Formats: sequence, structure tokens, C-alpha cells
Amino acid sequence: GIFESLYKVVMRRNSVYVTFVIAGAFLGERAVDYGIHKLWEANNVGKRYEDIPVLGQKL
Amino acid sequence: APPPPTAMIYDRA
Amino acid sequence: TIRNQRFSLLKEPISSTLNQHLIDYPTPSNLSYWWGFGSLAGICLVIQIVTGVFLAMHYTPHVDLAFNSVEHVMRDVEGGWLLRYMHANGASMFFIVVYLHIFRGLYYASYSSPREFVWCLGVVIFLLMIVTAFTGYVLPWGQMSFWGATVITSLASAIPVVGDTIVTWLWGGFSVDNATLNRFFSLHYLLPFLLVGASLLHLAALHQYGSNNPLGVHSEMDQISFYPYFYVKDLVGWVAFAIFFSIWIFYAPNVLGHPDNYIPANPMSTPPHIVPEWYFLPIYAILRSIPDKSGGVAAIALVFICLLALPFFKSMYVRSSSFRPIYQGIFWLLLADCLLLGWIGCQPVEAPFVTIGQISSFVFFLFFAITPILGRVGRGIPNSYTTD
Amino acid sequence: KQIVPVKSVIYALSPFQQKVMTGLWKDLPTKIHHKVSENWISATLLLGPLVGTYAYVQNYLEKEKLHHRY
Amino acid sequence: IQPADVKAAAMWGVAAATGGLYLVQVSILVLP
Amino acid sequence: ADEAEHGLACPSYPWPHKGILSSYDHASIRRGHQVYTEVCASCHSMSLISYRDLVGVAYTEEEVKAMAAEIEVVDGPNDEGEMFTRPGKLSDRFPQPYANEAAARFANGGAYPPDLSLITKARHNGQNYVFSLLTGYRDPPAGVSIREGLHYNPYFPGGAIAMPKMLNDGAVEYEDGTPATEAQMGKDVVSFLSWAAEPEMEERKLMGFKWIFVLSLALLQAAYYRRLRWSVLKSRKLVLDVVN
Amino acid sequence: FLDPKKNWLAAQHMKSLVKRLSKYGLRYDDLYDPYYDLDVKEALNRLPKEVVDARHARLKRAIDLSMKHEYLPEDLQAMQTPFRGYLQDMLALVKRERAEREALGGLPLYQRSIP
Amino acid sequence: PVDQKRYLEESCKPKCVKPLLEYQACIKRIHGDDSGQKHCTGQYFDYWFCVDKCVAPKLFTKLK
Ligand SMILES: CCCCCCCCCCCCCCCCCC(=O)OC[C@H](COP(=O)(O)OCCN)OC(=O)CCCCCCCCCCCCCCCCC
Ligand code: HEC
Ligand code: HEM
Ligand code: HEM
Repeated sequence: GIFESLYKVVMRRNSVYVTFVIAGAFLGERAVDYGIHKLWEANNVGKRYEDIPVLGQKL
Repeated sequence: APPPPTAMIYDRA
Repeated sequence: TIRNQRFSLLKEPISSTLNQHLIDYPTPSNLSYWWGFGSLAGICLVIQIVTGVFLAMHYTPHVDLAFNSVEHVMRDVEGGWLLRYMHANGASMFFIVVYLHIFRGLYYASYSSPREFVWCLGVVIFLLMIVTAFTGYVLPWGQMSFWGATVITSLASAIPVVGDTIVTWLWGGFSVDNATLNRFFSLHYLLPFLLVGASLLHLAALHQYGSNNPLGVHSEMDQISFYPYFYVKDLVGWVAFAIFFSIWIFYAPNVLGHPDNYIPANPMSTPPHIVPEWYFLPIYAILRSIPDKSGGVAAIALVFICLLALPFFKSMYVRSSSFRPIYQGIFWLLLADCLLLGWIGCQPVEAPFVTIGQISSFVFFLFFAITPILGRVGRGIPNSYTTD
Repeated sequence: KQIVPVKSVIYALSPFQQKVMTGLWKDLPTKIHHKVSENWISATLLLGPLVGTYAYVQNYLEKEKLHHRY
Repeated sequence: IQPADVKAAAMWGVAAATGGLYLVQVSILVLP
Repeated sequence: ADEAEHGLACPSYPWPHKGILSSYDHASIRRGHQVYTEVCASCHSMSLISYRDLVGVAYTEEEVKAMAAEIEVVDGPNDEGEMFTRPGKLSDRFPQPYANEAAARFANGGAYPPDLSLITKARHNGQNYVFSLLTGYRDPPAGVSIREGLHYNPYFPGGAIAMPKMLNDGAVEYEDGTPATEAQMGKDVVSFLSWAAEPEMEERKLMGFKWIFVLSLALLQAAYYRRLRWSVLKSRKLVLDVVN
Repeated sequence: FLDPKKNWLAAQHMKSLVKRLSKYGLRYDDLYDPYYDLDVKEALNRLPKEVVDARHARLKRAIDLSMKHEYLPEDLQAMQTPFRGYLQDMLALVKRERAEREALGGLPLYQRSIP
Repeated sequence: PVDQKRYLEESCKPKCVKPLLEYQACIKRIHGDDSGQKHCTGQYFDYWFCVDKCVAPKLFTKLK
């Protein structure tokens, strides 16, 4: 199984396990942040600061 | 249904 | 076993006390999650201490600078709104968790022998929490902060012979001004460490006399080590609490407060609705319900006397509420009364709330006055229900 | 703080030979029935005073306001 | 036993460095 | 009586920045800052918001620099001990219209126009209350004739408020040609005020969403961990040598 | 005192206690903690070893069931004697001995340690 | 620059005419009295509470 394969890969020495945990934490946090950012931008279209019609017309 | 006082050991003691 | 060569680090003298009292302490095998609430209260205290230190790195205890300093923390400091919301809502969750702790103790009659010292140290801890939260709430220096400080400190005048002297001495200068602000900042910073000491004594006394269980029975037959069996249970509790507290911090951070504390203190005008924080509301309701403010202070002292007098009751043989239907109903009625009492304290003194509060406080003391009667009758039970 | 032995015989199975998240779902209807039939009285004594007092308060406030309405 | 010990020490050092980078993400130091 | 004392209750408007995933309408924040500068800054003050707070929120940095250079503020002593006025920079807070509370009360008939920085967090049901207060300048009911020098406003506690009806149709000319009406002006100014009271709302909401989701996954893991560690105890069979 | 066989409320109370105690497979006397009174401790010391051991077995079974979140099977619930007490007589004798000892100038044979 | 709020409240005026009728009944009673304190702000509050509850979503869906 995939679980047994990945176990035989990264669950025989604790050092590799801790490195994998840290790398997975970083990657997962980045992935969740990207997903939430996409969701937020989809939900709040038009209201952003970057897309207001008079952003540079006061000058 | 419950056993009588004599049908055990701790109960008899 | 002669310890010639060392086997395990946990049994070495450096980690021996920690080993015993954290890893190897035998615990009843049938504990539910309210013991997790006790551990959770400990964690809330630690969170409060850490966030408070990092907040005090930016707070100015002067009357002319406190409010703007807090707004500094919210607007300018890098991730400072998180620190402030964590501190405030963490005070709220600390009180929520301690209330659940106390009510589990009441339900399972954990105050009974031999844990009288545990219960008494808990009462002292509750007093310390009340004082610390009050003096801390004075710190932001808003309308509610200043006026609540004024009222709660000025009700200390009810002492017969030395009331006015104590009020003036605590005020430091005929009012609740800058001197009181500095005084309260120093005391708010100091008290949590006494609270840590009290918590350690609390845990030491409990560890002396074991721990109760949902059955209230002797529990030295089936006991298991604290780690890992109850560490994982406490961990589930901690993660659930973290989700709850994160709901409060990020989405509804000002629900548990009043909007009058965002106005700078103005001792000239008076806000129309002066109430303490939600977790002082039951006590405030009792005190407000009983008129003749000297009587109110006496009534608060009586509340704490009753709380201290619970453990020292006469017969009280059967402990848990699972085998005490009458006491189970009495406890649920008391909890409903406490919730109603808390709700009354936020209402004005106009009718019918005066009648409702004067009934609710009486019912509170009635609960505290009818537990020995149940204990005596229960002591009378066994020689009547015999089936033979 | 001594330990009282009982003279039992205990068989236990390793945690890796058991289903770990199925007992929560095995008997949901029976468990809901047990909770309700065991705690309905306590629920009444808890939520009874609260709801009764709330109804009384709103009722009296309605009467008072309508009476003072010129 | 020494080769295994030094291999394990190096593995723990790699783990420690990974934890350090995770705590303090420094592309400023990574790029050169 | 008590009803007028506590004021007519404010409804629940569907604000664009309400919801677990909802952001400020930044165009509306810009419009609200315009209306505040035009009509509300004559009497009210903010004193908690710097010009740099508008950079990246409603205005671009050069626009904020020009706007700050418009006004002049007093700067500390020079090499002669004298005081002087220099055009405002990108760090100065919003100008104050009155010298102090006494001058404000004297100019506004004893009533002090409150500081507007935290106005929506300093009132119960803040944003709805502010919008209703601004829009609801109604004809007083029958036989309740209020004194001269005030105005009737059902939402204000007591019914009598000290500021006159400010928001009028066509009061300002919006930059982007949005038709200025009383309701639109009120919506924009309340959006701006709610941003001013809470400039961290968007970051707070994003953090809350991410961490509630992540901690929910953690809770599932912790529950599984506890069940796994306790399963050697809960599924055990013991023989005790006793019946009743 | 009109508890038994003449009070409907007392009959209901007895029914509820029987239900709960038989449900966990306990007895009423097993609810008496030795640490609570220090007279229960002396009574349990004086009781025969078979009775004390049966009490401990019932207590261990009850705690096991409480952990597992389940009750006795209906068969063992039927074969229950919740009120076949074993401790009341010895406890009363111990209390009476204490009563006379305090009545006429005697030190207590045991005291609670200050915690 | 016709006020959306005023137009919408005028449109929803005939939705809950019952509080308005009660308010008019008080108006007639007060006109008959002409000497007392004669406020009856309660009818005013009820009627305007109903209108405000009506004009809650429509206002913002009509605003720019
Ligand atoms: C207007 C002014 C006067 C106001 C007060 C007047 C009324 C006073 C009280 C009258 C009623 C008293 C009832 C006492 C007898 C209860 C009998 C009993 O225990 O019945 C057994 C029942 C067991 O429940 P269960 O196990 O679910 O039943 C299934 C059975 N197979 O057990 C139960 O259902 C448990 C019931 C517990 C009830 C506890 C509360 C009522 C009794 C004490 C009242 C004290 C009042 C003051 C203190 C209040 C709290 C602070
Ligand atoms: C000078 C005239 C103005 C102008 C141009 C504005 N306001 Fe208002 N305002 C003024 C006074 C003198 C007072 C005090 C009234 C009193 O509290 O008795 C106020 C009050 C407010 C309030 C507070 C209402 C309350 O606390 O219930 C608010 C929220 C308020 N003013 C807002 C506001 C806004 C948004 C304005 C721009 C359109 C504005 N005011 C203009 C005096 C004046
Ligand atoms: C600072 C707040 C508090 C902390 C950190 C705290 C901590 C603890 C801890 C760690 C335990 C042991 C674990 C447990 O049983 O849950 C405990 C038990 C206990 N606490 Fe507290 N406690 C606090 C407040 C209180 C209060 C206010 C009371 C009541 C006055 C109280 C009464 C008890 C009782 C009776 C027990 C016995 C537990 C049992 O019977 O199983 N505690 N407390
Ligand atoms: C030694 C640890 C602590 C320090 C240094 C500390 C320091 C502070 C400081 C500086 C403030 C004002 C900052 C602000 O306004 O947000 C504050 C506020 C407060 N503190 Fe603490 N505190 C500590 C522990 C506690 C504890 C244990 C409690 C009890 C729960 C508590 C309750 C409060 C409350 C209620 C406030 C007011 C919340 C508010 O700002 O609205 N503090 N504390």
C-alpha cells in the first residue's frame, strides 16, 4: 500500500521524520494560504484597492 | 433472581 | 533494586520529581473531560501571563497616555491587535474555564473530604483571579474602566469604623486618578505570579489526596499512569479550546465587552449603564440586589464564607451526583439560578429585576443551606431501604 | 497512597488491531435515546427557570410599556 | 559504530538546519 | 420616557464588509473619506489616524503626499526657540478642527462633537447606529415639541441631538461621478468610519479562517490519537471473581 | 420518620437508587470511601477478608464500566443485590466505641492528618 | 439626486399601514386633548421600526 511505501521511506529514522514534518508544515501552510487567498479574491471581486477607478486621478 | 444470602462466600461471611 | 548504574533518565534525580508528578502519577481510569478543564485553566493562565508581558512592553501607565498607548498597540505595533485581543478574550476564556471547573467540582462533590484543602485553595485562587482581572480592566482607562473602578472601590466605604480611611488610602488622593492608575498597573503585573504560586499549591494538595472520579467511590483498584493516557485527553481538550478561542479572537472579538470602554475616560459625564465585565455580573447582581450597601458587602463576604464552608459538612457519605437524585436536581437548579443571576446584573435597577435578583440570591444561599440536610437524611437511608 | 490488588485476569489487544473511529458511529440512535431518556429531567430543571423567567419578564415589560403609552 | 554515530549526528544537523530555515525563512541568505 | 431615552432601535443593514469572507469596499472607503473631509471634518476630529494610514487602502502614496502638503501644522522649536508652521508630511495625524474640548463645546453650543476614530466601536450596534443616526432626521411626533437649539433624531438617546442635518442631496461632488444622495453619502461615510475604527479587519478575517480550518484538522488528528492510545484499555476483558 | 412502605416519594427514591446501583453493579456500602470518614477505614479493617475483597472487586468492575461508557448486561443487572449491605453494623459498632471513648476521657485511636 | 431612502420608505409605507393607523389614532386623540403631555412616542417608534425593517435590504441593493 501507499502507506506502507511511504512508511518504509520516511519512518525508519526519527531525524528524517522530523525533517519531513517540518517540510510538510511549510508546504501545507503555503498551500492553505494560497487556497484561502484565491477564495477571498473570488468572493470580494471589485472591492479591492488595486481596482478603484480614480486610483491615480487626483494628481 | 438475585442469589440468596447463602449462595456465595462473601455473603455468608 | 539497588541503583548502582542508572537505567532511565526519567528516574534520575534531575527528572525524578517531574517523573513522578507528571508522568507516573496514578489517575482514576474513568475520568471525563472536566479534569481536562482544570488543565485548560492552567493553560489559560500561562497564555494570559505571556501576552500580558508582551503587552506591558508597550503600555504606559499614565492617565494622559494609557488609552492612546493601547490604540498604539492596536494600530502601529506589528501584530499588536492579536496580542490585545488575545489578552482580553483570554481573560474571558480563563473565567469560563474556571467556572466549568468549579461547577464540575460542585456536581461531583469533589469538595468533600479529604479534599477540603484543595477546595479552600481553589477559593483563594478565585479571589486572586477576581482581583487581578478587575485591576487589569482598570488599565485601558476608558469610560467603563474608570467608572467601574470608581464604584467598586467606593463600595469599600461600607466597613463600619475604617471604611472611609481604607477608601482614601486605596484611591491615593480623593479620586481614581493617575496615582490609582500606576498603583493598579503595578498590582496587575504582580498578582499573576502569586496566582501561579496558588495554583502550584492547589495541585500539590490534590496530588497528595489523589483525584476524584465520576463515581465518587474509592478508586485505588483501577488506576493508570497520567502519561500518555490523560495527556492525549487533555490534548483533545486543548485543541478544541484553541478552536473556540480562535473563533472569539478573529471573528467576534468585541462581543464579550462593552462599547463604552472605547471612549476616553471623562470624570465629568457618567455613562448611563455602569456594569462590570460579564464574569463579575453574578456577584454584582447579588450585591446590587441586597440594598443597604453595608449589607451588600456583608452579603459578598457571606458568599465567600459559604463557598469556604462547603467542605466542612457533617455526614455527606455518598459523594457523586450519579447516585444522588435529589442533590442532582438541586445542583441543576443552582446552575440555572446562577445563570439567571448573572443575567440580572446587566439589567437596570428598575422593576421587576429587583424582585428577581432578591429571589435569585436567596435561592443561591438556600442551595448552600440545604446540603447538610440531604447529607443527614442520606446517612439515614441505608437502614430503611434494605431488601430482606 | 497504596494500591489494592484485586486478583483479576485481563486480556487486552494491541491498539493496531482494532478499528479506532467506528465506535462513535456504531449506535447513534441508541445513544441519543439513552442521553434523552436519562437527562430529560435535568434538562427541564436547567432550562425551566430560565425560559419561565424570560417569558415572565417580556410579558411584564409589554404590560408596563403599553400601560405607560399615553 | 563511529560511522553510524557520525551519520546520525549529520542527519540531526540537517534536521536542525531545516527547522532553523523554517523558523527564519531567509531567501536573503539562500540566494548567494 | 424610557423609550425615547433609549432611542428607536436601529435595523440590521447588509453591510458589504460583513461575513466570514468579506472585505471593505475600498472605493467606498475613498468616497467616505472624501465626504468626511468635505463636510464632517469641520466639527469632528479623528486624532488617531495618520495620513500614512490611507496609503494602499484608498489613496496612492503621491496622492496622500499632496493631500498632506495641502494643510500646515505647527512644528517644534527651531534654533531660536520660536514656533513655526510647515506643510504636513506623510506621518502627521488628521488635523484637529478645535483647539481643545472647551473650544469645541463653546463653538457647538456646549455639546462636544465626539472624536470619530473609534465611533463605530464606541456605540452599541455601531455601524447600523451611525448610518441610522445620519439618515434619520425625521419630523418629531405629535406633541413632543423639542426646545430651540436642537434637532429631533429618533435614534439618538432622548430624541434631541445637537448636530444639524448635515448629509444633504448634492452636498459633495464625487470624483468618480457617483450620484451623491443622502443614503449613498451615509453608506460611504459609515464604511470609512468602520475602516478607521478597525483597519486590521481583512488580515484578521484571513487569519481566522486559515487557523480555524487548520485547527479543525488538528482536532480530528487529536481525537484519533486519543482513541488509538485508549483502545488497548477500552477494548479489554477482565475476569474478577464476583457476581453480585 | 415515614420513609419506607408508607411514602410514595421514598418508594420512588428507592426505585431510582436500585436502578442506578444495579446498573453499575455496585452496592450502597461500596459508596463509603475509607478516606472520607476514617471510621469506614476501621470498619473495613475489621471486616472479613472475603467481604472486603468482594467489595474491591465490585468497585474495580464499576470503575471499568464507567471508563468503557457502558453498563452491566441485563443478566448481571437482574442478579444484583444493591442493598444487601455488609458495613452498617460494624460502622455503628465503631461509632459507638468512639462515642464512649470520647464520653469518658480518652484519646482518639486515630485522627485525620492535616493536609 | 432623489433620495433612495426616502423613495423606498414612501414605497413601503403601505406595507404595514396598521402601525400608521394606530399612530393616526393617537394623533386624533392628542388633537382632541391639546392640553396634556400628549407625546405617545411609542406609536411613532412602532411605525418607524416597521418601515426601517422593511427598507433594510432594498436600500443597499439600490445603492452604488
Ligand atoms: C412557591 C414557593 C415554594 C417553591 C418550592 C415548592 C416545591 C418544593 C419541592 C417539591 C418536590 C420535591 C420532590 C422530592 C422527591 C423526589 C423523588 C425522587 O427522587 O424521585 C426519583 C427520581 C429519579 O429520577 P430518574 O432516575 O430519572 O427516574 C426514573 C426511575 N426509574 O428523582 C428525580 O426525578 C430527581 C428530582 C430532584 C428534584 C430536586 C429539587 C426539588 C426538591 C428540593 C427542593 C428545594 C427547593 C429549594 C432549593 C432549590 C435549589 C437551590
Ligand atoms: C458641526 C456642526 C458638525 C458637523 C459638520 C458634524 N457633526 Fe456630528 N456632532 C456634532 C455635535 C455638536 C455633536 C454632539 C451631539 C451630542 O452628542 O449631544 C455630534 C454628534 C455626532 C455623533 C454622536 C451621536 C451619539 O453619540 O449618539 C456622531 C456619530 C456624529 N456626530 C457623526 C457625524 C458625522 C458622520 C458627520 C459627517 C457627516 C458629522 N457628525 C458632522 C457636530 C457636527
Ligand atoms: C487558576 C485556576 C485553577 C487552576 C489552574 C486549577 C488547576 C487544577 C488542576 C490542575 C487540578 C487537577 C486536575 C483536575 O482535577 O482537573 C485541579 C483540581 C481541582 N480543582 Fe482546581 N484549578 C483552578 C481553580 C479552581 C477553583 C476556583 C476551584 C474551586 C474553588 C478548584 C477546585 C478544584 C477541585 C475541587 C479539584 C479536584 C479535582 C477532582 O476532584 O477530581 N480549582 N485544579
Ligand atoms: C503578569 C501577567 C500579566 C500582565 C503583565 C498583564 C498586563 C496587562 C496590561 C499591560 C494590560 C493593558 C493592555 C490592554 O489594555 O490590553 C492588561 C489588560 C488586562 N488584563 Fe492583564 N496582565 C497579566 C495577566 C493577566 C491575568 C492573569 C488576567 C486575568 C484574566 C488579566 C486580565 C486583564 C484584563 C481583563 C485586562 C483588560 C482587557 C482590556 O484591555 O480590555 N491579566 N494586562
